[PDB]
Amino acid sequence: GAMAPIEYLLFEEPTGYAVFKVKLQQDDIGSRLKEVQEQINDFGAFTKLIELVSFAPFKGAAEALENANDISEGLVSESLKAILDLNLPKASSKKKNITLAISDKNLGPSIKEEFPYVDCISNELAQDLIRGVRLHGEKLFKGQSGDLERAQLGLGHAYSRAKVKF
Amino acid sequence: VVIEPHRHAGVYIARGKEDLLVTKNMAPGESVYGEKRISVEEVPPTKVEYRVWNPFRSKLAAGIMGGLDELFIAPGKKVLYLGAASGTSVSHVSDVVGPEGVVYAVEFSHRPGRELISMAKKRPNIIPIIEDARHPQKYRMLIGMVDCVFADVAQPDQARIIALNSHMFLKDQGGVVISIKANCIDAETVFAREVQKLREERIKPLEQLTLEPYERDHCIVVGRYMRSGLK
Repeated sequence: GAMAPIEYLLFEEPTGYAVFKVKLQQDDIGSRLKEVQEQINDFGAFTKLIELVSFAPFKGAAEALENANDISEGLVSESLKAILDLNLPKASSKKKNITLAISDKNLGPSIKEEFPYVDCISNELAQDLIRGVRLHGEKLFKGQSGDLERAQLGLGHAYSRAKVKF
Repeated sequence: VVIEPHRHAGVYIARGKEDLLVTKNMAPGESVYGEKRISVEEVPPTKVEYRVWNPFRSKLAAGIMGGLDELFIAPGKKVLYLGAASGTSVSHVSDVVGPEGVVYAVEFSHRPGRELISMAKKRPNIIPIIEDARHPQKYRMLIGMVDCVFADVAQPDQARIIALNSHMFLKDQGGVVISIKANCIDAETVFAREVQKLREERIKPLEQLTLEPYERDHCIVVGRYMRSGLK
C-alpha cells in the first residue's frame, strides 16, 4: 500500500542474525534524507535511529556457512525463521502488519511466505540504515575490533571453497 | 639496495641497479606469481623483504607510476577489490594495507579463483570471495564497510557492478579507483561516458590518468563516493 514507516531492521552478520528496532521518526523523511544520512555516519547520532532487539549467534562454522549459502540465495533458514519468529511482534487486532528493512529484495518473498504479516522494505532509507549497522558493527553489540572481520575471513574462505569444490 | 618511501604510504622504491616499485611482503619468503623478492638489511642485522611490483603486470601499479595524487589504499584501509583474478595485484594491495587492513577480493571465474584462495591462505588480511560482483547481496555477509572500491573488471556493464558494490559497502567519502579498458566496454568518448555513469551513481571524479606507456587505451579513474549526492 502507501509508504509506511520502517519499524524493524534485519542485519546478517557473519556470526549471526540481528534484529534492530528502528526509532527514527519518518514524517516527510524525503525532505530530511541528507540530514539523516549524515547522522548515520556518527556512532553517537546513529544510536538515536536504531536499537538492537536481539542478536542470535550461529552455533558454529557449519551453521554459519549454511546460512551464508541460504542468504546468498534469498532463502530463510531455520535460524532466520527463529529470530524473526521470536523478536518481531506478532500481528494482532490492534496492529495488523509489521515493516522490516532488508537489503536484498529477493529475500522479501521468502520472509513473507513464512511471515505473511511482514512487509519487507528495501528502499533508500532501509539501505542507509543497514549501511549504518554495517559501519558501526561491534559497537552495537554487547560482546570487539576484529571479531566481525575474523569471522568474515573464515566464512569467506568457507563460502568460496564450497563454490570451487575445495 | 636502499629502500625509499614512496609518496603513498605502504609503497616503496628499491634503489639499486634499477629503481623498482616494491611493497613490503606480508608473507616473507613467499612469491605469489614469480615476482622478485629483495631482502634489505636494517646481534644479527634484521632483514625486511620487499616484492617487486611491475607496472606492466598490474593496472594499479601503472596508475601509481603515473602519479595518482590520492590512492585511498594505504595501511589500515579496508579495500573491496573487484576483478581479483588469481590475486597478483591483490597480493600487493594486501602488502600495502598491512595487518590492520583488509582486502575483500572478488573474482567470478573459478580457474583464477582457485589460485586466489590458495594465495589468500598465506595472507590473513585477504578475504577471497568467489562470486559474481553483479550480485553483491550474495556476499554481503562477508564484507563490512570499506574505505575504497578498486575495480579491474573489464566488463561492458562494469559501471553498474561498481555502483551496486559501492552503494552496499563503500563508506561515505570513500574512494573509487577504477581501471577502464575502452576496448572491453573511440577511447576518449568511452572514458567520458563511463565517468559520467560514475557521476550518476554519486561518485565525484577526482583524477583521470592514462596508463601509457604500460598499457594502450586504458584509463585509471579516481573518484570520491558522496552518499548524500554530489554537492
